[PDB]
Amino acid sequence: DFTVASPAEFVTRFGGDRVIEKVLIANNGIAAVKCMRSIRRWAYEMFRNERAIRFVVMVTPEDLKANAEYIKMADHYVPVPGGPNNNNYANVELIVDIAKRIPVQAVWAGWGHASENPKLPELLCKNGVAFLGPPSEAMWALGDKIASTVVAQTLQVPTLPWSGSGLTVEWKRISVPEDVYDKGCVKDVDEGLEAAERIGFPLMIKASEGKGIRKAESAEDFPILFRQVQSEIPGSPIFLMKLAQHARHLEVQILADQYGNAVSLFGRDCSIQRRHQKIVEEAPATIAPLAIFEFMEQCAIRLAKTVGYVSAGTVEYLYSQDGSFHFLELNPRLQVEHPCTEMIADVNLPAAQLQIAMGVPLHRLKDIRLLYGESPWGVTPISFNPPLARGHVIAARITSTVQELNFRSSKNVWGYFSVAQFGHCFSWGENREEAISNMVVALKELSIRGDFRTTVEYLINLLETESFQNNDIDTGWLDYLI
Ligand SMILES: COc1ccccc1[C@H](Cn1c(=O)n(C(C)(C)C(N)=O)c(=O)c2c(C)c(-c3ncco3)sc21)OC1CCOCC1
Repeated sequence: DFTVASPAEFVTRFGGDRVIEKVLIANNGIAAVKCMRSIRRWAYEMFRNERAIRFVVMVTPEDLKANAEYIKMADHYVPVPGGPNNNNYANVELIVDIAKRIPVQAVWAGWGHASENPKLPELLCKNGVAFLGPPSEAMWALGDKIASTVVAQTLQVPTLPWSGSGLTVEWKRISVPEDVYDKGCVKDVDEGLEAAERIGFPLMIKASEGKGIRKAESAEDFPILFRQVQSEIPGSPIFLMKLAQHARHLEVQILADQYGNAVSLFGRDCSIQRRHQKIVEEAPATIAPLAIFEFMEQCAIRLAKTVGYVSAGTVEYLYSQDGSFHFLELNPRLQVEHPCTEMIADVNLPAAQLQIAMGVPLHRLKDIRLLYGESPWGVTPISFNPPLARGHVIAARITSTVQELNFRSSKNVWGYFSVAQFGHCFSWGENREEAISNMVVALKELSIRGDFRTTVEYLINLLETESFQNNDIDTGWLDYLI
């Protein structure tokens, strides 16, 4: 075998280009915790030293007074101002400044806050600090819903009917010229109603700079709701997109390195949604048959490659019961539900992020090699007979600084909830059915505490409906998610 005792040694062994010893976590709560546990576990496996990578957390006074756990957990911490996100966690200039001063070699922002802000990887890059996420050029291309959909369309990925249906760019960096935006947008209600005629109702009237989304059911209530999206986000171009019909939101999980290699990691399915929120996510997305899902994975990989994506991102689609599907978006970050994917794929995602930020290519990540059925520490490249998902995972959102829930019911279920009082439970079974029933048994146990009873019993029932056991897709028009 081989031995590495420090991050600098690891980089030499695994053909990387930047040594990361210390990471600044630009988040709190469960995200901070997850980042540290996932990376520490990989540190132990690799270096036999769980502290081989050090962590620095930012800490608001709210969190310091409370003695939130992530503080104790971290190697060193930096007090930051209280208030709303612009001060502290979503303040790019503050993040960079703290990163430069420590110093750290990279930043992980997770999800929330500043994770989607391209200024973050731009300002880090200029200051020579790594980002655990995609670079700003990729983040910009996906920043505008207009540029994003027409990029998708030029790769011949299916999209829903909309104001810029059929628009295309000539296809090293992909750009979308004024001409295309002008035809993809609607300037005013007149043009909106003309556009609405090619698309049909109901549609979303939506502002590409922003949240700022309205649902319109007819030509008669369009003008008011348009004037409303306009006045909500001033200066934004707006476009229109039709709703899907008998559909679910689903996601391909992509992982890319810094050399143009990208891999799909199965996907996720949102089987229950309410008021624009993900109540139940599943992995893999069994609702979609393989032949069709593999094509959605090929589409996401194409998209990821052409915008020059790095790190872990998700490609969101809409899937109809009649097998049709449509690109919606590339979310340029980890999501809170990512453990679903880790579990079924045996990929430690934040440790994959860390290694990729060190310039390690995909075929040198042990987890990826094993997934693709290769030796754990070989060096030969791999072309991304597909790997099989390992079992099935239900994740459920639970409701009414962080409390953990290790369930007595099963080693296969775990959850958490946070005061500033919502969270998730994650359940693994050998198949969908075992995963559901593990979940139910765990929630029955949750529902013993007075704080969760009312809300969890509601959830238990939801998981026990024939429509859920059968994985039926709701009829009618599909609402958007946040
Ligand atoms: C029974 O645990 C399951 C079941 C189904 C799916 C996922 C899990 C678990 C849930 N989970 C945890 O078990 N743990 C503990 C520490 C108990 C752990 N490290 O085993 C977690 O910390 C944890 C955390 C911090 C999770 C999380 N943080 C943010 C979102 O999810 S999910 C999760 O995710 C796996 C954790 C090990 O690495 C691969 C993911």
